[PDB]
Amino acid sequence: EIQMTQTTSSLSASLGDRVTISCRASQDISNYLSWYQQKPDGTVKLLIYYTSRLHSGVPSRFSGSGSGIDYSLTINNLEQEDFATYFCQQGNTLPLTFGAGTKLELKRADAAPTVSIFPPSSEQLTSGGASVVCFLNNFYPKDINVKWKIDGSERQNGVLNSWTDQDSKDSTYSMSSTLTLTKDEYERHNSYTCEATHKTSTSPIVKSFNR
Amino acid sequence: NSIQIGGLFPRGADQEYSAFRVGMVQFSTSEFRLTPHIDNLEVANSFAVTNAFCSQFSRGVYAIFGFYDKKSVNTITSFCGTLHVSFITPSFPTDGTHPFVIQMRPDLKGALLSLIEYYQWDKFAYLYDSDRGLSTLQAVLDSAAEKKWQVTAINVGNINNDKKDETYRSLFQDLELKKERRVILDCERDKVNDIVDQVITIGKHVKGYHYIIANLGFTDGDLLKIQFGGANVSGFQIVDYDDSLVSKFIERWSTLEEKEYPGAHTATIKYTSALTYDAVQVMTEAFRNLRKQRIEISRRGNAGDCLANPAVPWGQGVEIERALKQVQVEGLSGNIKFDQNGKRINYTINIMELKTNGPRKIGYWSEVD
Amino acid sequence: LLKIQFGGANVSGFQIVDYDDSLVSKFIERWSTLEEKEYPGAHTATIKY
Amino acid sequence: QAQLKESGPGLVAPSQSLSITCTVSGFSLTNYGVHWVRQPPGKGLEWLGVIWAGGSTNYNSALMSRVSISKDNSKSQVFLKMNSLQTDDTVMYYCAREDYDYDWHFDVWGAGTTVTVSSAKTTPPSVYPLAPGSAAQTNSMVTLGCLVKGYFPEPVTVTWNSGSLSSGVHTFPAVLQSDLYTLSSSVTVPSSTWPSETVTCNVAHPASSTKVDKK
Amino acid sequence: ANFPNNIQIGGLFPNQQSQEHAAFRFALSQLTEPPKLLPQIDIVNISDSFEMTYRFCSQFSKGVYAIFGFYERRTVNMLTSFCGALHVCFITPSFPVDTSNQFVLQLRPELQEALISIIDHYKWQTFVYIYDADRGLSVLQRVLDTAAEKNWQVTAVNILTTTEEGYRMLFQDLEKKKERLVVVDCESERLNAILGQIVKLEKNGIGYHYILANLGFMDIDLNKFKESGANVTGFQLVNYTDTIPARIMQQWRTSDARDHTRVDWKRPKYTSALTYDGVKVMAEAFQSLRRQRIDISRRGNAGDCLANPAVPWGQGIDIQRALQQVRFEGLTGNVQFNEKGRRTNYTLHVIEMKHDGIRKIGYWNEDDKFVPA
Ligand SMILES: *[C@@H]1O[C@H](CO)[C@@H](O[C@@H]2O[C@H](CO)[C@@H](O)[C@H](O)[C@H]2NC(C)=O)[C@H](O)[C@H]1NC(C)=O
Ligand SMILES: *[C@@H]1O[C@H](CO)[C@@H](O[C@@H]2O[C@H](CO)[C@@H](O)[C@H](O)[C@H]2NC(C)=O)[C@H](O)[C@H]1NC(C)=O
Ligand SMILES: *[C@@H]1O[C@H](CO)[C@@H](O[C@@H]2O[C@H](CO)[C@@H](O)[C@H](O)[C@H]2NC(C)=O)[C@H](O)[C@H]1NC(C)=O
Ligand SMILES: *[C@@H]1O[C@H](CO)[C@@H](O)[C@H](O)[C@H]1NC(C)=O
Ligand SMILES: *[C@@H]1O[C@H](CO)[C@@H](O)[C@H](O)[C@H]1NC(C)=O
Ligand SMILES: *[C@@H]1O[C@H](CO)[C@@H](O)[C@H](O)[C@H]1NC(C)=O
Repeated sequence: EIQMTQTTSSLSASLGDRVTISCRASQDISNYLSWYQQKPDGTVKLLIYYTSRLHSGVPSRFSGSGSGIDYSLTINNLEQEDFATYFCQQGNTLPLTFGAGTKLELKRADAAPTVSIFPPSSEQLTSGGASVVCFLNNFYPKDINVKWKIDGSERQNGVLNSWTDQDSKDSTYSMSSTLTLTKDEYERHNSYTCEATHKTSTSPIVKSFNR
Repeated sequence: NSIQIGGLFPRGADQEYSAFRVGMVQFSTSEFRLTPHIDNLEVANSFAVTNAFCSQFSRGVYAIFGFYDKKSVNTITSFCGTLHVSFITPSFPTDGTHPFVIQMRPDLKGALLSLIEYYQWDKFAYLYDSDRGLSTLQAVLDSAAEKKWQVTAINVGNINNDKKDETYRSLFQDLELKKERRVILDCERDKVNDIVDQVITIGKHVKGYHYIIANLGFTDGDLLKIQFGGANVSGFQIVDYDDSLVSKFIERWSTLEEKEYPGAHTATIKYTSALTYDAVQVMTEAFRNLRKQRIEISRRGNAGDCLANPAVPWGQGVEIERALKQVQVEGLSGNIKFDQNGKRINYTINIMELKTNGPRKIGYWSEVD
Repeated sequence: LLKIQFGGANVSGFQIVDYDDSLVSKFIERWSTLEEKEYPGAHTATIKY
Repeated sequence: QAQLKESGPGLVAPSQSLSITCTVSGFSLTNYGVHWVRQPPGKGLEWLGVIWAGGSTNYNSALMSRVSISKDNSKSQVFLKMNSLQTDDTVMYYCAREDYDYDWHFDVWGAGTTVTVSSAKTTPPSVYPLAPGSAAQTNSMVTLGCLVKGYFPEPVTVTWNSGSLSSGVHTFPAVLQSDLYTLSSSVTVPSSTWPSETVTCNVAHPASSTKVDKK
Repeated sequence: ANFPNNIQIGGLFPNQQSQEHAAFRFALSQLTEPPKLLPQIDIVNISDSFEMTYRFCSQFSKGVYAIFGFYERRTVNMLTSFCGALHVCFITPSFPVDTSNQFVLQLRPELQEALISIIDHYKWQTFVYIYDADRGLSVLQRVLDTAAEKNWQVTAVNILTTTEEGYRMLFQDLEKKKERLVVVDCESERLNAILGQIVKLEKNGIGYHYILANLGFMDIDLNKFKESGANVTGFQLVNYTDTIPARIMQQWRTSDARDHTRVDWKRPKYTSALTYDGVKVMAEAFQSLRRQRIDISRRGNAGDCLANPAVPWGQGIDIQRALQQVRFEGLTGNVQFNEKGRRTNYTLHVIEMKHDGIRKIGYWNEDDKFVPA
């Protein structure tokens, strides 16, 4: 079947620009494509019909072109509401397998993530568990690596860094990585460091956490 | 599965296009998924029509749906019969026999002659058009010469819109010399309105006249100004609103929004759109029967150019031609059945008369009786 | 009256202004030239009584 | 105008069926078709099934032995019953209808409902406080913490100070960790309001109905 | 320079040996003044629209400036549309159609006005109409309109539709009346095939008057009409008794004497004269274009036929304007074209034959309706 795959994984730009998201194809689709936008809440809407027309109700700035096996949609001027995802669906041969699609967002300055480590609470430490949470807030862009180290040994198992979406006002993201381990692991350790490397700085910001 | 077809529509076919899309939405089947390529292009000329035909054939389509006029019919018929590409059309039937052409509009000469013989007319006028062919005029002339009638033909097609006031009045005054009151109108849904307006202006709709609208759609044109005049007229109707399926389609048709589907908020419906819906149904049934026949009708998309010489057609062409000729399913116009040539057979044409309260049915016509 | 003059039945009506008169003709000439945006109902060859 | 509202259970154990109903509102159910497409979390939405208006269905070659859609012209609802649910079925499903605009463009698209296929039981949410260390004034917006770990099923309702002191709260999205949702919150409370303000993490378990508030 | 010595000319003919290809070759053989015309003759079925379109597109891609060839009722709409959309002239000696663009040059004059004038002069009020469904479709409407205006009694009958039984039926129907007034307008071969059957009905000759609307009245086999009480009156366009026609006759006679011609020339028709006149028109137009210092060339190297969108040709407009303003005394008389592209400023000599008497009634023209002699 025609497995439409999007080339650009995630592209972002500032307001007043003209982005161009591409969409490849496994075989000939006879220009029977559609570029539908999907907001972050879940509501979707069709914006491109037959890869050359615009649906009724879509903005006049959105447009597209391309024929054969490689198509692409180009917007006129980016805005605040236009910063969302854009999926592609090829309904030439059943079953119609939709594409992955990229995600458009606003660009900001290269800021370093504000690392802030903290130890566990009283009832949490008395239960047998210890989570070394290091909320690396104000991270721009999302390209930021982390490397935990407890008692000099680099911690790699037991940490889940679930990054958050970009802030609509601060134009940055925040992370949350907690070195989940047993009480005996935190007892043997003296000072657990949380080294986080971002794109704004070359040196990793280590945040120690003494017992 | 995917079946690529072709779609040709002239400038101003918004209602026909909306009916085509509605029929494509309604007739959905898991056996195959159609993928038409609609190309809006005026069928008045021939160069653009040939260009559109070649563009639709370069993709490697199986069936082609499109209209044609009295001028661009020969080239379309030849290109269809040469490349063995099937063709479906609701326009006027061609002259003689023509392979790979599946028409949808039944013949009207037989019903017209039957109505004339039933009304027992001796001398009358005949106002025809040059866009629906010259076959019906020749048939009427032959019937008049065989039955010793006093007929007269006036070409109202070359009448320009600038001198419409003088030309129509002058021809009506000239017709008044022979003291002829019976007039037969044979035009499309546009010229009949102008003729009715001219008759209303000159005051000839008074009781004592009888008009005959030679077309498949009688309720299509405006009739709110003739039924109050007093001159009883008669017309031909192909679709009957008393049927359950037609009434359900009309109920599900008026509720459609006009912004998306243009020409939807209307009680009546054009006969061309109904024939297009029936043609979509026929194509769907033929594709389903072909898929159920366990035949490998799928071919490669390497057809190339249309003007290739020598052109070697494929057996799938005659296969789908036989499949389309061997179909029989109900529809808006009633029972659908084709002969070996492609013309419609076993059809029921309803004759309608305009009364004070509105149009009333007086009978039906057929090919057997 | 374009729908009655071609009907066949003659009608008769009274008139108060004489368009063939010199003063009325001059007034019509200086009146039909006025734009419809400023003065509504100006591009009319006839005029109400 | 047309619309499409999908209904689901939200939570279902493993080795069970996944039935979802979509009431067709604004259009007919016996005239136009209806399709069901499953959208994975953070991936491309794949077509699961399509119930044509003629009565037949077009099941994809991915889960043809596990998905089966049924039509109901009376209630105008297309029941999407997905049997033999796998462990990775914690995604959202949304149904839509086709159209005809010279191309197969699905115009009428519903909002869709989410589902969390997990065989684990319900667990009360346990919130833990993670302050910034000392009780001094670090900045104008003191970044607080709420380690709401051990919540089942994901996710829970965690609010800082019951919504009162939530200005600049950079709460991260919760994640699953051994059948437990370890929610992470960080409220930006003031400096002088520490600890004058009661920043209570009212961890309200949605699947367990356990509302635990901890400051 | 302005016009090269090598000029391509496309030729479309339904068959090789039809006495028209030889006339075309003889007309091109006499042209010795530059620009020299190089003929590209192609045999194609004039009834098949696909083959006609293929040949037209091939000639357009080959780089031909002006195309010459006939057509039929089937291929009457595609050729004019292609010529109006590609800005390419087309000289056609066949029957003229009412719906024609300004790029086609219908050499055959109009025969409806002359026929109406002859009917008005003969004081006819009730007569049967005999026509064919091949080319008799434009004059029938005008005849019906004239009958409706002047209160006539016409009864049109088709040749292809009426069989032998239908022929006998209509003949006995016209015989039921006192005066038998029949008018016919068909091709030369079709009129000969009809005369092969009408001779057994006109044996008595009780009030029979025929009006053959054919320009080749002299080429008809009048033996079937002889020894019968029937009156014939057919139009004539070519006059072999004048000075220039007799000079061209002697010229082709000596040309056939010095070297044998492919096809014989005895009993010449009017299609050969029309082809000669068209070749002379093309030669005069090309000479006028060359002498006026106007550059002519292909705007695009190997221009495609089905190129989207269509590429116009201003040089085609210039060629049309040159071919429209030509004027000389050809073989069929004076040659002159109007803005519509049809032929004007011509003379039609009506000839009535009775008792082996070749009596010339007069001549026809555009300004005057009819003048006797
Ligand atoms: C309908 O119009 C026709 C046209 O005059 C008329 O019907 C004729 O009806 C009368 C009365 O039954 C018959 O005697 C004639 O034979 C009919 N045909 C004609 C006159 O050609 C009549 O004016 C109208 N009404 C009816 C009921 O026919
Ligand atoms: C030129 O083309 C025409 C059009 O196809 C040919 O006419 C046909 O004649 C054959 C022979 O019986 C019939 O089977 C077709 O049905 C005819 N076509 C139509 C449209 O009726 C004609 O034969 C061709 N000329 C030559 C010499 O082959
Ligand atoms: C054709 O047009 C020309 C003028 O436009 C006229 O005929 C000419 O005939 C006269 C008589 O000998 C001569 O001056 C020339 O032979 C022609 N003139 C030109 C300028 O070529 C006449 O008006 C029309 N009819 C005929 C029969 O010539
Ligand atoms: C015509 O169609 C009707 C529809 O019911 C059918 O009963 C009848 O047999 C058909 N007749 C022919 C000759 O096909
Ligand atoms: C035929 O012509 C002759 C002489 O020209 C004439 O006497 C005769 O009346 C004509 N016949 C008819 C039927 O007009
Ligand atoms: C045409 O030919 C006839 C037959 O000889 C002749 O009488 C007549 O004069 C010729 N016409 C002209 C204009 O010379």
